[PDB]
Amino acid sequence: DRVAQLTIGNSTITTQEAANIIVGYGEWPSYCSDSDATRPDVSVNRFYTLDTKLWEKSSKGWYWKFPDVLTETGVFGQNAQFHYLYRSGFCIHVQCNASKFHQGALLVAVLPEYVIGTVAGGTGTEDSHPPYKQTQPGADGFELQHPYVLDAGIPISQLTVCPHQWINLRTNNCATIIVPYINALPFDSALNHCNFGLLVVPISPLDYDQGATPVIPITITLAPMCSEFAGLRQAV
Amino acid sequence: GFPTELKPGTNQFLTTDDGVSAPILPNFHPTPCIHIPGEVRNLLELCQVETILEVNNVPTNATSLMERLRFPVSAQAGKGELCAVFRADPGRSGPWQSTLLGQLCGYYTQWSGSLEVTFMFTGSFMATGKMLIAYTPPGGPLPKDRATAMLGTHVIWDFGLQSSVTLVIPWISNTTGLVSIWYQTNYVVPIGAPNTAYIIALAAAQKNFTMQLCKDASDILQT
Amino acid sequence: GFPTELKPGTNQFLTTDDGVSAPILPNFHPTPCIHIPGEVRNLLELCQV
Amino acid sequence: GFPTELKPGTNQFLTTDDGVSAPILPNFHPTPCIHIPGEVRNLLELCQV
Amino acid sequence: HSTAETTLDSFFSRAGLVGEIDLPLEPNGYANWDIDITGYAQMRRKVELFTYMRFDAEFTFVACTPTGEVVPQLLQYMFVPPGAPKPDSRESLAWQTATNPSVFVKLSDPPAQVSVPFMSPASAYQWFYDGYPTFGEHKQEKDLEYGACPNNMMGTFSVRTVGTSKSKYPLVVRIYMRMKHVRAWIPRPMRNQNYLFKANPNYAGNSIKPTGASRTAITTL
Amino acid sequence: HSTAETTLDSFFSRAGLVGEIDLPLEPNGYANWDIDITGYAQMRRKVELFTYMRFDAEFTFVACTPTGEVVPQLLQYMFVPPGAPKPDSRESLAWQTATNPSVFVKLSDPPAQVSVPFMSPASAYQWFYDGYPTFGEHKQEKDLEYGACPNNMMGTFSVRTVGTSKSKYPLVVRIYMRMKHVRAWIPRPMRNQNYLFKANPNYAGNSIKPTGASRTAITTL
Repeated sequence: DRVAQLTIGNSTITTQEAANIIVGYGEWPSYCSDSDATRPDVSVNRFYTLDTKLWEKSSKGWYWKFPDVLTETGVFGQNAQFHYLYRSGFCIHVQCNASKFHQGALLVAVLPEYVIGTVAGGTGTEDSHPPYKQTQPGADGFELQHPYVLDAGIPISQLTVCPHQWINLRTNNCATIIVPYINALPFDSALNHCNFGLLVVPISPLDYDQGATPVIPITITLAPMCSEFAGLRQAV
Repeated sequence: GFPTELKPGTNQFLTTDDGVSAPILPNFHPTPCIHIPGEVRNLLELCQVETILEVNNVPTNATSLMERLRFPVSAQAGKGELCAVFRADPGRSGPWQSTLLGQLCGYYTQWSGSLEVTFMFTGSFMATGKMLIAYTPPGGPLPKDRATAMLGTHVIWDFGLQSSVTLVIPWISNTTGLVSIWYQTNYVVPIGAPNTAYIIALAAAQKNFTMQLCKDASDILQT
Repeated sequence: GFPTELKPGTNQFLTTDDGVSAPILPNFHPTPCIHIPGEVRNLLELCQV
Repeated sequence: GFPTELKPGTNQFLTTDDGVSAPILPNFHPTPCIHIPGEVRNLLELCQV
Repeated sequence: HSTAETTLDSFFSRAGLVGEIDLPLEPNGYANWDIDITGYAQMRRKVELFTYMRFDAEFTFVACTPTGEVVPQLLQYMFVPPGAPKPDSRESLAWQTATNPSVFVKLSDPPAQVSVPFMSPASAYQWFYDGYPTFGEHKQEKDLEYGACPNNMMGTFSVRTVGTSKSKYPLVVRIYMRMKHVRAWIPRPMRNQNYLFKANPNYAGNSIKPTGASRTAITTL
Repeated sequence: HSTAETTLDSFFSRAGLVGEIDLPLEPNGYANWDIDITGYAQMRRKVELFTYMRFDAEFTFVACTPTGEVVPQLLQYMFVPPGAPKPDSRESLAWQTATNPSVFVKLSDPPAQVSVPFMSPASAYQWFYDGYPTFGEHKQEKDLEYGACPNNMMGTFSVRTVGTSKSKYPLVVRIYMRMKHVRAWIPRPMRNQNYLFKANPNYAGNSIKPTGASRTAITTL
């Protein structure tokens, strides 16, 4: 509803809060004060704005995996290789921009512990396991193949049990999710245990008549919250 | 020497007894209960969740399989004709089998409670038109036309004004009710709007929903 | 090590004992007692008819 | 005539239960606990060494 | 009003058949049962409804001949905790190690049952560990240490007949397991496609099938 | 004056013989016993005194050979609740599904008894359902589903021997049932004519008999 001017650290977004505003798990991200059985504020809390992936009429979906998405990109990415222990929350803010003459709802939803699986086949083989470049896709993300089962035998039909936000260009063109630290251990390696994996799945496909730019972008902007690290390693 | 006589039923093994039995390691202190978000203590907490209601049923073959979550809504053929109808009982197989609710009810037998059905329109911001959603109780069949459907409990649904309409299924317990969706109006498509748009249907249970009897369903598992 | 001595008459199955037995469905809450008119609790009330 | 039913798992011998069993010599008073320096009551007190 | 049936402890606390061990006459004279909450081939689906879970469990052992015939043999059931060695063979020191608890029962005796506490270093079990365990192994060819978190290993069960001289009776040991004090956490959507492997959620991409039944068109019944 | 003997719990709470089950050597090796408070071929009249009743009942299983011989077998008694599936065949998965509770006892061990709570969706059982079941429509041919209220199904009992290979010992399984916490309601006048069908109070019109005995005249003895 007109105007938008939001700035932190160095980054700067321009959104708004005129429709649905915020979805959390029911719990804001926080710290810990026990026996465990560094807290950067003046650099990490800046809006990392990812790369706008396109969206054709015949797309199938995309999914990033936290915290891999940033671990090799950004000041945050740096102090993750050098540190070994990790803990944080997240302020995911997905924003797509398109005309009123378009249509096609999206489902922004976060699925914690997104263990994936590929198809057995190819040559006549029975067993196979997904490569590193599908479990840890990085900033660019990864175009999934089989939406209906989330490449995991997991029906999308019930995905909304997990934190979710609808993006319907009729009503809303913006999404904001707040994700807390979710683990069986209060700290884990950020490198080899990618927690929740964000995924964006289109149900109502994008449509338009003749001649109307068939490609509307999806600007994904996210920012860490209550990040926490402990011991660190040596530099190159 | 406290005297006892063995009441029948001794030595029996019951797969359901809530007995406490000897511990392997009495001197073993487990990893302490830490706090983890999203703790669930009862399955009802899932039944209150908006889940997708597979109404469209066509696996031809798997590429179009994702078209099971959507409705077809176009200008053609036009006014008044029936858009879509579906059953009103989760236990039944099973356009409801998409929901977590349907699946969870598949692990039980007896139901009771109200249901919410939330529809979301996914067309342009410009396209308008109104549609009729009518609920039909168990007794009595699908009313043949809107005129007859209007008389029953129904909801006149517009696009242009609001995009999200929630239908409250009043009550269910043990034909088992019917819900019919009607083209009350034409499908208006300004100029560049697509003549055909799609609808997603969301379903969930009311806060008074209960199940009663445990039972296990059908899955497969090879070597 | 609670000392017990098995008094004779054990293992007997008597069709009249007022014993309580393990329940098949411990985690089951039956349909609650709703109110129904004309409850009879003793047969004499019929013999007075 | 105290009603008892043998919950399954009877007669089993488990290498770790802390059950109390009959004493060989009931009428016996062992040599009394005198004070000896350097008593250890937990192994952690050794790991701190 | 009654909502106890929809509680977790009412949803899992049922003794299921988990382990079937064959002890024939003429396999090697012992058996080791890696504890896996599957076996009861449906709890699998019932468990991956959640992601993080935690529970204590009671095991119960019903032993007989394939006949069902009852014979006066004296068995030894042994719990072998995680990390601890498994019995290499029939007379290895693993029966005597005494760290690994042991249960000595006859068959004339009623079924032996034992409770087992929650045995993970982590605060809870995981049915999904999207990533690789501490710590990361390189050197290629490898693509096997994935989605497997050994922190959820509950130990193993071993049985004898017992030694030293061989038994006379062919025996089968039916293994029953029931959960207690269950606490689950963040909820997963339930499986829709057939399983293929244990400890791995792969699926048959060649043959994808719809979640539920289907009709000819929407407007018909 | 003392009326405790004439109270309902004193009028019903006695274990009666309900089931006579044969398990021969060489019907198929199993049996399925639909729970019916009859069998004790007098309880109907004793029950048909009232219309609406509600009670929990404790069942007891006495097993032996036709000889009376006691044999070292291990039986499996299984409670199969309403709606739940029955065993397809002797080795169907209905034995392992574990939702349906199971009882493993020897015969050397004493009779197993287990209690079963009131299991109707209705507030009470009905012995009379004047009308057609939910939901009796029209279109003829069907007309057998009358006076039958499936809300009164208490579940079913199934037994094995157990598998895999059949036993050597011939078995018969006696099933005893006893009521608890009975509360009746609107009282019926007691039957006077002989029964003919189950779940239906028809009578023999060709052979109607007077309620009680009869005399030659009123003025005589």
